[PDB]
Amino acid sequence: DVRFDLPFDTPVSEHLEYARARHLRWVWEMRLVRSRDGFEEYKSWDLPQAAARTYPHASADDMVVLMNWFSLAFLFDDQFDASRPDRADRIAEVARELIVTPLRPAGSPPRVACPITLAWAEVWKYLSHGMSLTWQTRFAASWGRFLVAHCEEVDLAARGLEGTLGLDEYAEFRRRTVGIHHSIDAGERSRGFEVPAQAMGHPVMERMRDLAADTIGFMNDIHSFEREGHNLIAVLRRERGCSWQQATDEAYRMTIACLDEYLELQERVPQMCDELRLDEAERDRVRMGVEAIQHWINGNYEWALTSG
Amino acid sequence: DVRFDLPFDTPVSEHLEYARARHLRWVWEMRLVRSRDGFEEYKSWDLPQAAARTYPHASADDMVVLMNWFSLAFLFDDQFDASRPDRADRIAEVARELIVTPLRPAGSPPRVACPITLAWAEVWKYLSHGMSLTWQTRFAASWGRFLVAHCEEVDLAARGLEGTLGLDEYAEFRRRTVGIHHSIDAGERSRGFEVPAQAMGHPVMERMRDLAADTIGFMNDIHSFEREGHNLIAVLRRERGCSWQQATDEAYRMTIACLDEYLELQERVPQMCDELRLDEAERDRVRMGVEAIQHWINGNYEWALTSG
Ligand SMILES: [Cl-]
Ligand SMILES: [Cl-]
Ligand SMILES: [Cl-]
Ligand SMILES: [Cl-]
Ligand SMILES: [Cl-]
Ligand SMILES: [Cl-]
Ligand SMILES: [Cl-]
Ligand SMILES: [Cl-]
Repeated sequence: DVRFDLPFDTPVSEHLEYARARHLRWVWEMRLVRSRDGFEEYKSWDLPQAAARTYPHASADDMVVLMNWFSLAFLFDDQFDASRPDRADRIAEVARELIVTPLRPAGSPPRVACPITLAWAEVWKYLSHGMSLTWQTRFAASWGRFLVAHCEEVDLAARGLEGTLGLDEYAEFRRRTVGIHHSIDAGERSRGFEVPAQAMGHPVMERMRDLAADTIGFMNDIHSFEREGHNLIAVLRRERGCSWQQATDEAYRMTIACLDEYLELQERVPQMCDELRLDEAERDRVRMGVEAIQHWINGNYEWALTSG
Repeated sequence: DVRFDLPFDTPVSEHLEYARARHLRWVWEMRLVRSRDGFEEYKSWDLPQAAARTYPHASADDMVVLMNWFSLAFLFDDQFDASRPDRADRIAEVARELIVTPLRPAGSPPRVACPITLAWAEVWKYLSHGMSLTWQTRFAASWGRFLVAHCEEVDLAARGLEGTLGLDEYAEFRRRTVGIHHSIDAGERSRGFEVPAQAMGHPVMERMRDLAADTIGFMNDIHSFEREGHNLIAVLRRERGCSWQQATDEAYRMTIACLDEYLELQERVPQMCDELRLDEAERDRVRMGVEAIQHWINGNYEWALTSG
């Protein structure tokens, strides 16, 4: 069992039990689960815990909105009859409704009405509340890129094409499908700040987000693999024709290499702020931005340890 | 006939005839027009001229890409059999493919393949070329908001609901449907600069884009009206129960009031740059940003004068 020793110490929200309880009633009220068995399957994933570790500064009511959101993505596949002929077309259709919801005024009804799209129209109204147009645009494209990539994964599987990606293509693709850019963006909503726009578009920060997404997608592949061809481990083994264990070792080395480059860019943040000429309150907002990334890398890891 | 005397003097591209000729062959090569009559109808709109007045600094090859893009939006309705039962559903479907194209790597094939989506997948690869992730995100959300709003207009008509918007809702809606935010964004691609991100998200610039969009949507309604219920003039008349001429006068007064507020914010740009602490090359990029807005307001007007 691959363990990582990460150099972060990261808070956990005090609102876990308060918000879990509301969140669990909400999944029923919004008809995202339909049977007792489906519900208990959903509960076993312990998504509330992930939300509490990744958004640790949220107010209690916002922790509820965050858990609700968290559930949308993970329940998304499970909204559709798995044996129907055109499953992959219905998924694309629903995903695209989720993509346009942040591109229309908050409170507008979705065109494709199903439990997930109605749930998301609700959540987006809260998640966007109080946030600038700059943040909403950034979120909207991050979320959109994620969902497009999710549709590509779904089509890859429906077409009989899992196992065809080589290492470099797989790594590029996994950066997209892991959905961490929009996850980081929401840190600003959860804690009530916005990162200065000239810092968000600086090469250091853009690269940091990409490495955070690599690191997390690769840890998640290592973790899913250890409990079972579209998986970093499998891909490495096909690519190198090595043992299952040499492929594990190499996945581990790739992950630590992403992490270490992430840590090097972290130490460069003060120089970035100097080159941008940021004042002290801007610097402070940057620092909080970097912490949202740490919450994701560390919190995701610590949640994965306790199963799901 | 309402005339406006605008306080802008605005260049026109020298590449009009060079690019028109390539652009006209392209609309056939991409199968956007299908008959000689459809083509001559397309030619009468003189979209090349609009592109030459709105993107006057484009290189010659980029002027071609801009005209090609211009054509996509205007040909879009005309790609679909107008009498089929579910026209409005097919439009939404195609619009959403156009929305996700900028949310996936350049050169990827569209999932819904038809002449317009293939054409756009091509155009986006050139339009995004050399542009930062910040610009592509901004463009992508602007274009997306436009297309969503276009689908809302299409559904409004298919449902028998034209003529139901009151004045305030109509004004809000027309800001969305006129599609000027993404039009302004492309000025940076055409001329080869990017506006500093902290200026783009400043309240002055965000408001300037909104007023430019009002001004242009209202001029375009005045101009379409004078050559014929979803029209500023008609809406004002329903709202005020006034004469067709008093409704025209009032549309004219609303437009001049948007314009004058636009002109007041224009004079505030140097103070904005001071409050942001921009250096001189950043100031210069801002100034070019403002010129892209002027090119749109002035160029659209001067193009409208010569019919279509
Ligand atoms: Cl947080
Ligand atoms: Cl998520
Ligand atoms: Cl392979
Ligand atoms: Cl802030
Ligand atoms: Cl230009
Ligand atoms: Cl356009
Ligand atoms: Cl009315
Ligand atoms: Cl520039």
